[PDB]
Amino acid sequence: TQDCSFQHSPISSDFAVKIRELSDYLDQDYPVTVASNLQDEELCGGLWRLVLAQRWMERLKTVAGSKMQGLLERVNTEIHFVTKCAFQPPPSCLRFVQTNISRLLQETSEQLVALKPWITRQNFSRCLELQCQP
Amino acid sequence: AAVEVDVSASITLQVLVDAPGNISCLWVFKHSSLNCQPHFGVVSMVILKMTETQAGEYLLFIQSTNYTILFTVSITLLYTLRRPYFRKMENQDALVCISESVPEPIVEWVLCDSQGEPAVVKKEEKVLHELFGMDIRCCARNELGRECTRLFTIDLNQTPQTTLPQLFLKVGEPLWIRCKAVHVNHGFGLTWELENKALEEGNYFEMSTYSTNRTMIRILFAFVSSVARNDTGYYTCSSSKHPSQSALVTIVEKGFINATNSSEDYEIDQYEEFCFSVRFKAYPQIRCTWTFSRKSFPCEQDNGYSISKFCNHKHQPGEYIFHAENDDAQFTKMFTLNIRRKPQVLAEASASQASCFSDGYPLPSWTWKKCTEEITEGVWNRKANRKVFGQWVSSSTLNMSEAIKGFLVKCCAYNSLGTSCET
Ligand SMILES: *[C@@H]1O[C@H](CO)[C@@H](O)[C@H](O)[C@H]1NC(C)=O
Ligand SMILES: *[C@@H]1O[C@H](CO)[C@@H](O)[C@H](O)[C@H]1NC(C)=O
Repeated sequence: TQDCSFQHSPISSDFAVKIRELSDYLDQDYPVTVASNLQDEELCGGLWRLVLAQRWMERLKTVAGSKMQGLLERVNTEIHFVTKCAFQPPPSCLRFVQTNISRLLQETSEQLVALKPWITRQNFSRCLELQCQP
Repeated sequence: AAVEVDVSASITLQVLVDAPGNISCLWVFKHSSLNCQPHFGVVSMVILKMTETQAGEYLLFIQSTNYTILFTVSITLLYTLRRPYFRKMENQDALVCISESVPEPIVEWVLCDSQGEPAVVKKEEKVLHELFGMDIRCCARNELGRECTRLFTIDLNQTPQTTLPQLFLKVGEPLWIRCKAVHVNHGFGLTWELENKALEEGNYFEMSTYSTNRTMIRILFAFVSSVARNDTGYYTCSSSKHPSQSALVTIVEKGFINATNSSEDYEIDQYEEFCFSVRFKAYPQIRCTWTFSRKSFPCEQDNGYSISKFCNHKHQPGEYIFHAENDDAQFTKMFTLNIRRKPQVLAEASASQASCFSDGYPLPSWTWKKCTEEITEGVWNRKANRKVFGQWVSSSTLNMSEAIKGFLVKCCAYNSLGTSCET
């Protein structure tokens, strides 16, 4: 369990172009479970939403065909930084709704825009446990 | 007396008038002085692209005797051309290029993706977001020609130049310096310092792009819009996990052209390649052209300076001129090279009046001195070099006798290379 305050910015400036490229080349709208009751905070909750999205990106790499693996992994590499922190397993209170990969990608980009200016300024060690608030 | 200059024209006005000896001149431009060094005599009066400013009263006199000359350079078409100025996007992480010229010119971007600096695709869009590493270049194409600009980027992920890197800037023109850093992990940061002191608040600009297998590439730009004698100092750029690379930055309120200056006299032998080069370091873009009895040949620009050579000699001796008129300062440099072909005496002049002048030619080592040897000779040539243009070929006459020998005819050249004689 680390301080979770990142030495240098893990959020790149070209994430929007990478996300739009995957959104435009996706042959099928894969079924993905975004969270519906995460504790109300844009900054604190941003990391939690990215942790859930990163699991989906890794899962998509194992089911997409040969031609889509490179494009899916490109998105995975932009959000892989969440695996460096000791985030704890999701609680049983967590609820989520089924959506499409296009919506998950758009939501992921939105969370990165919100987290980017704060990721190296605040200590997020207290965010390792995902919290719910119905 | 009256000169008419149409647009940024490139013509020569350095005519030569027969004045050999102890003669030295000094150029007197429009309410300003101009240092020159002529060859007696002809001084630097030729112009390449006569700017709207470069026109008016131009005087020239000899100081030893003192006679002054006067020329009136006059000039409507609204033709303008200026080097492009770089800029940072308004509320966006991108760099847009703009050029102050009439009319609006087409600006394209270049980035040599290969290991070294014609190749790589040009994206003519002005607003450039994709800019990481490689040689960044921005050129404009207006109705008055083509004015190029180069965005300086010092790549930290490379071996050091070790030749004291420098970049002179024009007072008012913005200053830009970027660092193409490559680190395997995301934990790497670049910082800007002048002399161990942090960069100004209006200079920080981060653009970290992620590339290749789990690897990041960050770039820390240094933006200074209005430059002045306040920011004339050596700027360094150190990184968290990369060595400290640095580059000095000097300012000039007008401009600068500096050149080492050679001996301007060569005893070049037959063939042997031979080249006439100039060591010139100058700001801004040095417009160069070599002149040789009507010839017009433009020139190209370890790393302390940018030199250029003129290897189009092809055994053509004489005075070679090298002008370099920048967008503010002027410079000229003449050099003298002679052929080592020492020489066959054959150009005799059949003069009937008292004695026939028998002359031997070529260059530089030539001596005319005429079965058995005959005593008492006439003239012995002896004259100074570079004495106005007129007739083709120069010879050293040395024959004017009054003895009655009949059919014999003088002229027998003797030199280090050998001997020859006329009829
Ligand atoms: C993949 O990453 C490893 C570790 O940084 C490196 O050795 C390898 O060269 C990378 N692959 C490519 C194609 O650059
Ligand atoms: C140089 O810049 C600093 C910071 O803006 C300022 O305090 C100082 O007066 C400037 N000096 C001159 C000579 O302009």
